[PDB]
Amino acid sequence: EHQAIAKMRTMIEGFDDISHGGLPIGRSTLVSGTSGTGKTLFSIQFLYNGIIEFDEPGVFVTFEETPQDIIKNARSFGWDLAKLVDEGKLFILDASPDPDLSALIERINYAIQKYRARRVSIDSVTSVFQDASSVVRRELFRLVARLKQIGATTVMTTERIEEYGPIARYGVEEFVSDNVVILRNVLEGERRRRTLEILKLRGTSHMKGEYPFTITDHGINIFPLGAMRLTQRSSNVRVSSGVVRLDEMCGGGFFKDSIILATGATGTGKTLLVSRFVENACANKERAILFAYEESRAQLLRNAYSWGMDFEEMERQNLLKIVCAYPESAGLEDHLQIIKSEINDFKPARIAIDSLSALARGVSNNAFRQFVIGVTGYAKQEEITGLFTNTSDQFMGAHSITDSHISTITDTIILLQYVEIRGEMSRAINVFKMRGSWHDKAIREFMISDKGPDIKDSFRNFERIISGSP
Amino acid sequence: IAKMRTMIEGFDDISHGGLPIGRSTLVSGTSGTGKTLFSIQFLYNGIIEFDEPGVFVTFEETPQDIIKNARSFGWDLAKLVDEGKLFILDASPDPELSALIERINYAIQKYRARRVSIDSVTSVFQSSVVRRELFRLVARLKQIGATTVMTTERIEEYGPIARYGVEEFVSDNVVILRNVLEGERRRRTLEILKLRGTSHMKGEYPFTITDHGINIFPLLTQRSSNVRVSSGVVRLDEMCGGGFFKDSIILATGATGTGKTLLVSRFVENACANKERAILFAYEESRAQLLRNAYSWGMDFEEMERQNLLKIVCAYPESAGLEDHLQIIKSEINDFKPARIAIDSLSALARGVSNNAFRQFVIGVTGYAKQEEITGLFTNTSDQFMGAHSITDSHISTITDTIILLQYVEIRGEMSRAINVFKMRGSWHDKAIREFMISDKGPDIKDSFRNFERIISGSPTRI
Amino acid sequence: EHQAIAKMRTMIEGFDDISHGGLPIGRSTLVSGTSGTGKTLFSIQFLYNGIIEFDEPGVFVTFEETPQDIIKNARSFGWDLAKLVDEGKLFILDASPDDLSALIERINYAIQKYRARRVSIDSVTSVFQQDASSVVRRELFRLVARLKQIGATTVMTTERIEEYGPIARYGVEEFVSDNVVILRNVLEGERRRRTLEILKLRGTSHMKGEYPFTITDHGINIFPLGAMRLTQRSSNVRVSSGVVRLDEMCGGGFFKDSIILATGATGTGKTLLVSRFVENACANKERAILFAYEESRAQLLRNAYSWGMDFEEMERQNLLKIVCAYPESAGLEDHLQIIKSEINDFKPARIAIDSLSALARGVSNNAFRQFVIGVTGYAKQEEITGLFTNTSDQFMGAHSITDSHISTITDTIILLQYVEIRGEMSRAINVFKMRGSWHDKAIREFMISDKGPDIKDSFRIISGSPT
Ligand SMILES: Nc1ncnc2c1ncn2[C@@H]1O[C@H](COP(=O)(O)OP(=O)(O)OP(=O)(O)O)[C@@H](O)[C@H]1O
Ligand SMILES: Nc1ncnc2c1ncn2[C@@H]1O[C@H](COP(=O)(O)OP(=O)(O)OP(=O)(O)O)[C@@H](O)[C@H]1O
Ligand SMILES: Nc1ncnc2c1ncn2[C@@H]1O[C@H](COP(=O)(O)OP(=O)(O)OP(=O)(O)O)[C@@H](O)[C@H]1O
Ligand SMILES: Nc1ncnc2c1ncn2[C@@H]1O[C@H](COP(=O)(O)OP(=O)(O)OP(=O)(O)O)[C@@H](O)[C@H]1O
Ligand SMILES: Nc1ncnc2c1ncn2[C@@H]1O[C@H](COP(=O)(O)OP(=O)(O)OP(=O)(O)O)[C@@H](O)[C@H]1O
Ligand SMILES: Nc1ncnc2c1ncn2[C@@H]1O[C@H](COP(=O)(O)OP(=O)(O)OP(=O)(O)O)[C@@H](O)[C@H]1O
Ligand SMILES: [Mg+2]
Ligand SMILES: [Mg+2]
Ligand SMILES: [Mg+2]
Ligand SMILES: [Mg+2]
Ligand SMILES: [Mg+2]
Ligand SMILES: [Mg+2]
Repeated sequence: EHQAIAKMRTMIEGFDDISHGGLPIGRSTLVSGTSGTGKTLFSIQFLYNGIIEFDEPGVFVTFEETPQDIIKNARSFGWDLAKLVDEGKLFILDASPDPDLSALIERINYAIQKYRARRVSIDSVTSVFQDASSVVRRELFRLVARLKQIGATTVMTTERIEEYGPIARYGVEEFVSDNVVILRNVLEGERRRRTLEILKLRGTSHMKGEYPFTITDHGINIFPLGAMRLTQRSSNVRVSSGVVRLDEMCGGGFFKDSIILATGATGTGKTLLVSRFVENACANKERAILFAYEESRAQLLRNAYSWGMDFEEMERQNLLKIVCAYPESAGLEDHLQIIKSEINDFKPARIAIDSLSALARGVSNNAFRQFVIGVTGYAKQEEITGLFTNTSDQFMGAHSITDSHISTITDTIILLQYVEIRGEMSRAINVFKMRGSWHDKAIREFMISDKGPDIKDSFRNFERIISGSP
Repeated sequence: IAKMRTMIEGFDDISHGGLPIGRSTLVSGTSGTGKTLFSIQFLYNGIIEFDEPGVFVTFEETPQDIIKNARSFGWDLAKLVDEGKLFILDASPDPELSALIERINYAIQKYRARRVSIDSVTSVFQSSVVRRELFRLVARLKQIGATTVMTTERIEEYGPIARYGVEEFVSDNVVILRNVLEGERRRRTLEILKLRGTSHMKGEYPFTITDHGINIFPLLTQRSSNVRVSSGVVRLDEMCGGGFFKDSIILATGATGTGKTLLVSRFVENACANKERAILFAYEESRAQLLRNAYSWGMDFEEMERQNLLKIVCAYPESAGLEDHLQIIKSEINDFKPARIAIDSLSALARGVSNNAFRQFVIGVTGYAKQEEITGLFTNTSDQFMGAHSITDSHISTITDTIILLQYVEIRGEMSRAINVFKMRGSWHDKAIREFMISDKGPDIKDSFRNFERIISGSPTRI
Repeated sequence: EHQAIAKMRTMIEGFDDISHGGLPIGRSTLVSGTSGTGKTLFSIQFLYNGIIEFDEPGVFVTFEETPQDIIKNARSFGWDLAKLVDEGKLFILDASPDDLSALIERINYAIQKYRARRVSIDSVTSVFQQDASSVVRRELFRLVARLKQIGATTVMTTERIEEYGPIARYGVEEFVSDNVVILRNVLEGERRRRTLEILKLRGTSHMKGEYPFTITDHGINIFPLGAMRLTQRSSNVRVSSGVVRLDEMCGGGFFKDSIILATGATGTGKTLLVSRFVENACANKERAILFAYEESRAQLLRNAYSWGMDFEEMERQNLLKIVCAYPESAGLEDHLQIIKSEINDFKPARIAIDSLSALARGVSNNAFRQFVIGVTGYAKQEEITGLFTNTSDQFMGAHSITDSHISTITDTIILLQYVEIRGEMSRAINVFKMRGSWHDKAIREFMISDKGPDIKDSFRIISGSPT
């Protein structure tokens, strides 16, 4: 026309959706972060993807690492650079020391037009000036300007010392570059959280703020929070809960494309509903994943066997997959990526998390919510009926279903609670709510035996039941 | 002191007329705050409104770059630059002081302009040395009689205003653009620190960068009548005594699964049939689940949308900041012109934000549906079912005109619901807790809860 | 303390009370500020007030701003420096670059040339932006000492980078001078609160801490929220509330010199009690102001009529004035300013605020209390019956009267509450107390209709769910 900026798709999982296309063409993009944020990896993926996807020859300019180390390091992510160097599709410009700007611009311009390279990656300019906050501005501006005329899209790596200090080392590089990306490795308590951020994109629009990401065997995996987004398919289909009495209490089964949440005090029978729930899928030749977060695979099996359920059988048949882990063993972003990886490989019909309350421990209520949105959102988009557990910190203290306030993110709510009746400790199941279906509104009493849960009749001749002592 | 209007949506209000004429205005901020976009909107608007010539001095960027990025919003920087209306004086050093001021005055005259935009004065000095040099620039510029905009750069978001700590004391007018990190979410605000010799609005104001450039949001002149509209529930209309006032803010509150998302359905529909337009801003449920559920209750949102008498939005509250959300609801109410508006829910947009930020949001939204005579039903889920003592956890009860209380009542091992009209500003309403049930048709309010005491607690004791 | 130091009257609203007389005579005063805090506007209002109210000739020394702009700016408030200069009463001794002993010589020349008593320099910093801590200290000393010898009460302006960092830009000026004032512009979560403080007055006493102030069309307006009075002036004169049945429970209406507070949950009748309180004023031929922060003039008059009250007419008689505002527009300091200014241009018999709770939203508990003591102490100091409203965050089980703890600053409390009676939400009014009068120590029923309140017969109704 023109009426915008043409972008260059990076092919990095999530980055194209945040930048709304990729990296502005011909312009230089600054990618600064602390040590081990994924700067070197970002610039490599930028080139590797450009060649493997579009045959856009790339140039990589290293200052510390050796060309042989750049290739051996890239080996972990399972991509062969030595094969691309030989094909004349990738060239590693070794501008490193050994046991001024003019000389470099030359070599970079020599290798660009030699390989018809459309993509370039410098890592990391900073190490070069290692002077004066003014000198770095001029020397940097010179490089950025000289690279602009060539019409080559560059990715400049910059080092940092603080997670929230100045954007770049000298507090100047940010204004020189047209596009700025910040890679963070923030420390919560003792867990590291990876966040990528597009600060500015001179010309075009983008998504603002930090976005969680992970470094896996596939490289950088970003997760656009609300991209995009609240547009998952919803069917009026029904699925069994594993309990006939609960099937009826919910208007004849659960609901394919729904999030179920069983809440209650400790030992109310949450892991039972989960056991019967996962076993039902396997009694229909359907796959199911049970994400255990508070019981060993050995205990779940022995407890399920006392309820008349053979988890080992469903496992030998490859219908049931148990994934146990410590919530504190990793970050909430890692758990999400782990879960998403499991659903893609195993491709199950039902999912269960025992429990959500355990993942919400020693974490911000905001970080936990963004997690529940990711798990529930991903499950709804794939029409994977998910059942989430939640333990009440309080026993016989009503108020709110959850202390995390995830009631509005759930579609169905099964409320389990203790009830002191005649110096005994009875239990009461209840379908608090069910979106898109009629549901039983009775506070039914249920028992637990070797034959699972026997849902009996409600307490008609009782007031103040919800109090836990009527 | 006379001020020339900028036409930057909201800035003229905060500045009370615009920018002090014949005086330099400093605009400092961090990277990607809008310092450069601010200066371009200054010359552009000043022209495409008043044909007032304008000059632009660059130090890092290239004229080709300015014109290139100048598009994005669809600004003919090409024609204007060539039409003789605008001129871009380069000044960047070759890749491989007094002359500047001389090249500038010659430019101001050679084009006959009263709007200049320097950017950036920091790129240069690369602060006792910057104090004098910056003094001379701003000084000689006051004589030329030009209203300047000098862009500066900052490192910290709440630290110094400029780089060296003088730029502010040299300039007469200071504006601060910010990009504060609101826990993973970015909130850009504009504040006028000082306007020598004139009054302005103190403090920071939230703004957003969009296709129409910048849209700053400043902040009780409304207007109401006695005209009443339906709620979709014939009875609920009887409990309110004719229904809801055309120009009013309604609030349905209760625990989860009480029937607030239902009422929102009937409310949006009472407009669909009446041949009126209704917008639904959903933040909890997906379009698909709503429609499916919308149908499981009778109403057919699929058809109501085809007749162009309804607009379902759908968005994550965590997708953007409160400011961004407000700008959507707004830019969405002006490109549809609806009679009433529904929000499901307020508790959703309150999540992961400060009570202060949320309140500033609920006011701005409400402060709109009013200055536009639009019916506004807002939903709110109480994170306390049974034994709750408050209409809202965010305390927004004294910002709404009507309130619908939905609560759970345990009547002998039975989870029963109870609707009520807690209040109704400037009307009679039924002041009794009515038991209601939900079917495949919608709500059905029955007799009250007589023969029971302490219904409020949620576990009453029959008399 | 036998003989105290003679102080120069500033005539800057509130400053003379904080300083205990004004600026010590013969000594220079440092006014450190953070850019746009009001360092210049203070140095001008200092000379101006001297020239206009004491014939005290003034000399304003500029180091950056042109004498033109200095004057051009003053017109903003309605001052005419151009005139006061043509008379040789004031002199803008320009010193803006295109030393040391030069400026001093020029100074003493003007002081004696104009017999000037007040001097103001703005600023002794941009003069150094063209040094080292060791230099400025001795440089700043040479200036002060010389002025102390001339015997001219000076006001030297200084710049600050941080709001709570060093006093001056070098950490020296704070000690060279005898008197130090700190003008702050602190960011209180998006809203700006400017406060004045006297860090030290060598040889005399003063009020310590920060004092909130505003910059308006009448210059700097400080509020010494601390010591003033509490001498007051009260009477046994009664005032009707416009309900009749309430005036009875109050022992014959409210006291003319008293603070009335109407507390209750939302939709209780706090706004209705204000209407009835206002109509009574327009009937007794008395001017009344209404500060509505929740509803707009439109919604008020419309809601007022529904209660059989012509708010539209009451104003058509220049007897009622509705001041609709937003608590989120400005800060408390800015509200207290608009409220006072409003009372001084109308001089009403009674004012009603709807509501205190709306103004206590997003502000600290101490900043609010300060504001309440402000409007309360002011409404009382002018013998004006003030009625304040306060919404309760919770209903049925309210532990206390107010969540902000404002009850002990009120004299009369009108407690409103919801009462559940057999699946029916009923209302109950009560006079919780009355400073120096008998009141109906009983919670009575209460209904609202086309008219207004109708206090029915009396009746644990406190829990909101009686038995
Ligand atoms: N196969 C892999 N699986 C998971 N993580 C990996 C894998 N390979 C590398 N990593 C992680 O990626 C990081 C390497 O990122 P990269 O070298 O790009 O960081 P950087 O920001 O450039 O660091 P520096 O500035 O110190 O050079 C390591 O910290 C390592 O934990
Ligand atoms: N074979 C059995 N016979 C009878 N009751 C049993 C049997 N097995 C388990 N239970 C009961 O079930 C309870 C445990 O059920 P479950 O593990 O589902 O509880 P939960 O809600 O998941 O608790 P937690 O959150 O502590 O893990 C025990 O407290 C016990 O009362
Ligand atoms: N068409 C568009 N729609 C929405 N947002 C846009 C559009 N074009 C640009 N933007 C955003 O507006 C911002 C304006 O950047 P601007 O050049 O004003 O920053 P700056 O403060 O000058 O930065 P620096 O200090 O580094 O020069 C960009 O960062 C970009 O994110
Ligand atoms: N007529 C007016 N009415 C209301 N407010 C005004 C008026 N004129 C100026 N102001 C306000 O008062 C301020 C004036 O303060 P002043 O110019 O004294 O700042 P300062 O502390 O001297 O700043 P600097 O250190 O940069 O010189 C302006 O920022 C403006 O907000
Ligand atoms: N077809 C139906 N028949 C009977 N009951 C139904 C039917 N559809 C829905 N319901 C009931 O009505 C409720 C609908 O909840 P709704 O979404 O209206 O309320 P909400 O408080 O807004 O919910 P949430 O907190 O999830 O946003 C469910 O709890 C369910 O029990
Ligand atoms: N014309 C009328 N006829 C009967 N009852 C009415 C009428 N107008 C209002 N009401 C009742 O009185 C209430 C109005 O009282 P008022 O406006 O003083 O409440 P409030 O305590 O100020 O509440 P808020 O602080 O939420 O505005 C309404 O909620 C309604 O119940
Ligand atoms: Mg690296
Ligand atoms: Mg368990
Ligand atoms: Mg710029
Ligand atoms: Mg809902
Ligand atoms: Mg000044
Ligand atoms: Mg009211």
